[PDB]
Amino acid sequence: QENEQRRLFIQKEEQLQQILKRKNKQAFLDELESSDLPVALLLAQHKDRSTQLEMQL
Amino acid sequence: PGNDPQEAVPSAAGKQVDESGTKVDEYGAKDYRLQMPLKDDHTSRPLWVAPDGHIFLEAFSPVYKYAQDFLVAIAEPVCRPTHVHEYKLTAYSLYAAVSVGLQTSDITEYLRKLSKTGVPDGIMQFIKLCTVSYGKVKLVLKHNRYFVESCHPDVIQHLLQDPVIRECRMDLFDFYEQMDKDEEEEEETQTVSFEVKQEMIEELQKRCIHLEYPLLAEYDFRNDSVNPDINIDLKPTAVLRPYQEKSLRKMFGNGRARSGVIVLPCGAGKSLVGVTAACTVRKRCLVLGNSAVSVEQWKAQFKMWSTIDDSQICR
Repeated sequence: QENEQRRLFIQKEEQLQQILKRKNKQAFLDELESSDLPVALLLAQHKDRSTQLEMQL
Repeated sequence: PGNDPQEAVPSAAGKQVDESGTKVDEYGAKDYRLQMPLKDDHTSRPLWVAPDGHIFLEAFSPVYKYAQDFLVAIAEPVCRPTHVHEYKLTAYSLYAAVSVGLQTSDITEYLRKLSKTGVPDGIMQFIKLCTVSYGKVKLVLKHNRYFVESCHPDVIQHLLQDPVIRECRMDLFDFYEQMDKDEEEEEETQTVSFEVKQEMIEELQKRCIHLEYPLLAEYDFRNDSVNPDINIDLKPTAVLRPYQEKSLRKMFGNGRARSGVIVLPCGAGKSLVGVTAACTVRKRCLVLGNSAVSVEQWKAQFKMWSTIDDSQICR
């Protein structure tokens, strides 16, 4: 049970980190599309460029 | 058609180039190229900024100032005549899109800082950042990942225009294999890279990429990972020389994805570095000879400095 539960916990963390990375930048993609950020060129696109590392952390 | 980046600027704004009367921005220079040389050093000498045509190189008391910039100031210059320890003329051209590790305003500052506020005519100004630095990586997923830049403030115009034109989107035996994928880091900062629009749209895209005010840098990620095959390269004791050792170092100062075009003088290691690029890069390469005259030659030093010949020869 345990090692199979362990390797599946490895397997889901693989699935965790991958599609997170795949979506949060895809979120960061359309973050610009249809909106030039809140009040500046850089602003929430920094805001989103800093929020997404603590989500993995 | 669709082949128009920024052509060389100066065409007007000057009448009887003996500007003994006007020289107005040169008067800004000639103030400080002349107010500065009093106590045994010049601390001046603006490279003799001339608005039309080109400007010069001082190169007669370079010491450290213009002797470092005997080379470095020459990036967009070309130094077309050569001389003795005197002045040295140049021309001016497209060579800022090569100089893309630096901003057109950053050089403009040092263009002023060399010139001791010897101020531009503006002619160069209206031709400084006409093409913002922008690359085109060809990343592992078979065509390209839609790389932008280290710097973000360019997608803001782009993604508000481009997708509304065209969208984008055993153990130890394998432990090191992800340690290589661990090395696939942030591309020096943030990358801002998007997903391939189906490989048949970039031709439709490139013609509109330049259409605003940007220009694109096609790359070649063919060295770390490559999905098709790799030929047998082999550099059999081909000791070479630092004129062309610098060359591929200019072709590769970055990672494994950047194309290259290098000028040599005549009779130089022409059939060497391409043969060096034939083998080091690990590609499946092509030579386009001028005539069969070239074709016999270029394989021959390839037959010399490569042992890749077992009917492995395609002329």
